[PDB]
Amino acid sequence: LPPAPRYFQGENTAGFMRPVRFEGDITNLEVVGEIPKSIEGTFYRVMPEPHLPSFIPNDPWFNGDGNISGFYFKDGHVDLKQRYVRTEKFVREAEARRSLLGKYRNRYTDLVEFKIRSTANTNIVYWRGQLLALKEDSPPYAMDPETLETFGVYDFDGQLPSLTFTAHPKFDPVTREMVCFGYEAKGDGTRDICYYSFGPDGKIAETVWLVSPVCGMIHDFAVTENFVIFPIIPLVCDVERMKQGGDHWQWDYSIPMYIGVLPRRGAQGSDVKWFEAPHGFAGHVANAFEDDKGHIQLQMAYAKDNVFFWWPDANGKGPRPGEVEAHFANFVLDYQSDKLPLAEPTYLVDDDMEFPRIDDRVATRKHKHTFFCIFDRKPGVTDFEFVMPRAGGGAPMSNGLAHLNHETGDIQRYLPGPRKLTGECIFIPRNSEAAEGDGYVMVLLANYEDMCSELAVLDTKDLTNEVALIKLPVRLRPGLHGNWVDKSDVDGHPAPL
Amino acid sequence: LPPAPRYFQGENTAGFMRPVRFEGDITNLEVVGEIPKSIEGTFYRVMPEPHLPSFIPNDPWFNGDGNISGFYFKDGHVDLKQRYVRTEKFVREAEARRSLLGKYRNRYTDLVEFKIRSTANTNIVYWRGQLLALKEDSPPYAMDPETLETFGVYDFDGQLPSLTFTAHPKFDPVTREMVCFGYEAKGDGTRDICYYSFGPDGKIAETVWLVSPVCGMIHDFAVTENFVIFPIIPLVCDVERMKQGGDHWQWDYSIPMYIGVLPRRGAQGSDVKWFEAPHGFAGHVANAFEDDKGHIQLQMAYAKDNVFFWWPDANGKGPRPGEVEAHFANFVLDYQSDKLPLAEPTYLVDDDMEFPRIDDRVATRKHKHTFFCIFDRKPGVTDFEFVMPRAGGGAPMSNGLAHLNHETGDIQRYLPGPRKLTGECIFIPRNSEAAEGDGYVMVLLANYEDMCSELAVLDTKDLTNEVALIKLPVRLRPGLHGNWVDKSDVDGHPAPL
Ligand SMILES: Oc1ccc(/C=C/c2cc(O)cc(O)c2)cc1
Ligand SMILES: Oc1ccc(/C=C/c2cc(O)cc(O)c2)cc1
Ligand SMILES: Oc1ccc(/C=C/c2cc(O)cc(O)c2)cc1
Ligand SMILES: Oc1ccc(/C=C/c2cc(O)cc(O)c2)cc1
Ligand SMILES: Oc1ccc(/C=C/c2cc(O)cc(O)c2)cc1
Ligand SMILES: Oc1ccc(/C=C/c2cc(O)cc(O)c2)cc1
Ligand SMILES: Oc1ccc(/C=C/c2cc(O)cc(O)c2)cc1
Ligand SMILES: [Co+2]
Ligand SMILES: [Co+2]
Repeated sequence: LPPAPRYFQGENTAGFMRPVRFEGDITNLEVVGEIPKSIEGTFYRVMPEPHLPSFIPNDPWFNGDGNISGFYFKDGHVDLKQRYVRTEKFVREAEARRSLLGKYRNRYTDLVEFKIRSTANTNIVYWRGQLLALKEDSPPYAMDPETLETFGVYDFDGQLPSLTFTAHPKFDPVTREMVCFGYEAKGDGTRDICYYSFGPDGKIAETVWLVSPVCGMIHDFAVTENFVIFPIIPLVCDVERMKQGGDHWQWDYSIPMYIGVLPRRGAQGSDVKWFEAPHGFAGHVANAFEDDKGHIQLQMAYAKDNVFFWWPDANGKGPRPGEVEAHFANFVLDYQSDKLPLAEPTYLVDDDMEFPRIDDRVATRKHKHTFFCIFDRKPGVTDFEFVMPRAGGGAPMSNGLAHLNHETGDIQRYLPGPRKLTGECIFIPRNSEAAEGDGYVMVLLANYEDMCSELAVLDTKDLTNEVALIKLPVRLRPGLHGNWVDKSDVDGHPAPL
Repeated sequence: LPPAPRYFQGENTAGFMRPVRFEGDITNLEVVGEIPKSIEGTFYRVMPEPHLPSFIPNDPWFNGDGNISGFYFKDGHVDLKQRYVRTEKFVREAEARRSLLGKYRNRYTDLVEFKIRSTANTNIVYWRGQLLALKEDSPPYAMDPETLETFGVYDFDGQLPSLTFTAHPKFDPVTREMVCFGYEAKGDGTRDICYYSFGPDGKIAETVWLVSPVCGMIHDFAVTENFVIFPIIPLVCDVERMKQGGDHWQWDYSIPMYIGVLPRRGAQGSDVKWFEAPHGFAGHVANAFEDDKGHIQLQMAYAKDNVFFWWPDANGKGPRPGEVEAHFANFVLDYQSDKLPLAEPTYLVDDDMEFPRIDDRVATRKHKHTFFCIFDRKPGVTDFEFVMPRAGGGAPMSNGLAHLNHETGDIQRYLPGPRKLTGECIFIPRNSEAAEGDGYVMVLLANYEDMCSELAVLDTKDLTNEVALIKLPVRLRPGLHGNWVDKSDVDGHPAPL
């Protein structure tokens, strides 16, 4: 077999990116300041964290085993519990004591035949009493919210219609539906998208099969009262290339950024309209809603070139690390229109941004607050000379959070400091009467001075100030998505505004 | 109540001394070099590691909750499992989410009444299929060697005759007895010593009650074929001082270093002879044996002043940090003699040393190899300017290991490097045919550059070279004692030479 290295090597596992690979508990975390005593619930986040050194050199960050962190808050105290998802990959590699799964989303490079290739490393959501650990090439893995035990692959009591389940399902705060999809839904390189939903009782509601114009990556989507919307990143899959050992994804400079719009209820697959936005990268969706004319306002991070530069075009062409910025865009779509080409979007702020969150009590409806990561190159915001040699590679950098009030246009910015970077934030309503966007924001920090992680708690009344800074004595490697599950919410999700 | 601090403060919890407080697993540790594939067994070590910040300022290192590390070796792979002993203190403080136990060995400063005040933080030994987590003011806590679950306080099937069980029992490799004692055996300030032993079947064998001339600290002891030997450190306890909030221990410059000798089998308490060595600190025993004349050769670390300088005499007199050296001493004792004063010992090497280990297959008999920690002040051995500001305080420093061959007088020295310090080592016989002192040495390193811990594996054929260096991504705080449990030893202890 290709040799099994016995320590980590390469930039993707160097410095702050070096895997720790711990599972267990650290209770009664150290706190500077004071955690508001009324906060009660759990912040769950997932990170890619290779459990064994890869036989693939420079294996991308996206291919690392999912490790789940839970931060359990009560009466101003906080405990950490941490555990790897027991994927098929995790278990078989643990039994063998060596890596067996090969290249990202390329089964032809695996050393054994896997049934499920999930790393379950991209999002961790709450649904009907379980956590669901998500990875867009796979069904979810179900887990226990209290112990982080893995129950196994989850197929929704045999109802799951698709091979694949998106990392970005949406929770309708009014209907309590979980609205879902999968792309490549019939296997590697397929153009099949399966759109499907579940009612709060767990029964499947929608199931619609549609066809994408290209086999492109649909990482995120959007949901409004009457529509679902599929923005396609111009990374394209050819299974014949994969059979020869090639990459699953390859950029295509010749295509638009497709944005499909389908009626949310009762549609057939031929009802989808593939609108054509100017060529660019479809980043995360903040939220979408229908305005008073019935037009879709789609607000999302949007870049003009390939953010995932390690998967360049057919001729190896694309940008370098740190070159491509993404911006907070508003696209207007009208399902009634037969005009496919769309105008350049308008931009809500100027910051290089990503990982937008809203108050999910207005998800799918008009929102007026967004919280997001920023990367500010302004001199002195990040001490790059100190940070970069300690940082490793392979993951995006964020050196602050911003809060946009969409009514007033005011922006507040949280800067953790010159030798700290942030992950994706979560928003927590102050209480069940709180107005939209009023409450607390939490965000994990990488402290490059200590080479430790910290968890910051902010009040939305003044985002610039830490009310509490929770000081971890270990590193939590840069991660992907996370969510708050409030103790006062019976189904784990907040009540509609 | 005295307020409960929410983060650690003070020199004893700063830098490398900052508690981590993690429990759980890190499997398949990163390895540089190659761990000999024939090594099979587990290295257990215990560290004091406060689970909650103390309400006592500058609480000594010796008062921290015991956390057990196991390093499980097979076929050149190694896994870490780590878990706190569930002492009464640990559990009640965990329930309250605050510290409740007060000063070291002073129950009058506790916030609640404890039955058992053990931190179980000093040694971790194997006996009859369990681990015993030891602390000299208490009975042992029994634990599972595989899972590190705590079973509870252990009383040897109701046979334990003493309130206290030493951290340094000796395992007779010929009789397979565990030879034990406790001082302050009837409670705080008592001069009662209970000497007791267990056969390999678990049945109590010896039980002798004796009386110490002062209530002095007896941290370690020695066992020969026909004698047991009790060296008393000139720290003395007065319970009236404790009732006023004072220290359990206070140095007494006016007394000798007492060395009691008792016949090993069949004695009464009045058979003890209290010999009087020149005033000094009784450090760890390497081993003791009877020579051809029937005289006891007692080989032990010995200093001329108070190593535990934070507990000075009644007038605050005592040395400063880093001042006192201990040396490898040989005391000759003759139980037949009626002369109580003893001569100055001879010294086996020049090094400032401690934490001596032998090949325990000759424990209680003549040994000719000792492995020990050294602290070399020679310029450049340790880069103090880099290390000291990162080190914190409260624990002893060792910047090498030494191996003394007692027949030839040859010494080899292992120096991990200018920015690394060591803990106490373990010795592992090469196999069951190996000659005395032939095999492997393991030692945990603090790497002040990375602020990580490492586990070094050395071959006794060349102590200067690391065969393997196991690279932990977390800190294990400086600890106390540890032991090897070989997989080929059914009862956990090696076969006699
Ligand atoms: O398997 C995976 C597939 C896709 C992803 C996407 C990640 C991602 C990361 C960003 O910084 C911006 C973004 O818009 C998306 C993660 C894992
Ligand atoms: O503490 C400090 C940390 C970083 C800096 C950076 C300065 C700088 C100056 C430029 O003209 C361009 C730039 O991209 C950066 C200054 C002070
Ligand atoms: O969503 C993402 C956005 C940006 C990146 C950057 C990756 C990267 C990889 C390297 O080898 C070096 C580097 O400096 C950066 C990764 C994911
Ligand atoms: O039948 C019994 C008679 C007496 C005892 C005493 C137990 C005891 C335990 C301690 O930790 C401290 C102590 O001072 C006393 C137990 C049983
Ligand atoms: O509760 C406790 C009581 C005593 C001890 C002794 C520790 C010790 C440490 C040294 O550096 C040298 C030594 O000879 C002994 C530890 C814990
Ligand atoms: O908080 C602290 C900050 C700095 C230090 C430095 C200690 C030190 C000790 C030495 O023997 C030599 C040296 O060059 C430095 C200690 C504590
Ligand atoms: O066995 C031992 C030998 C030495 C020591 C040193 C402790 C110490 C405590 C401090 O607060 C500051 C310091 O610089 C050193 C502790 C135990
Ligand atoms: Co995402
Ligand atoms: Co000891």
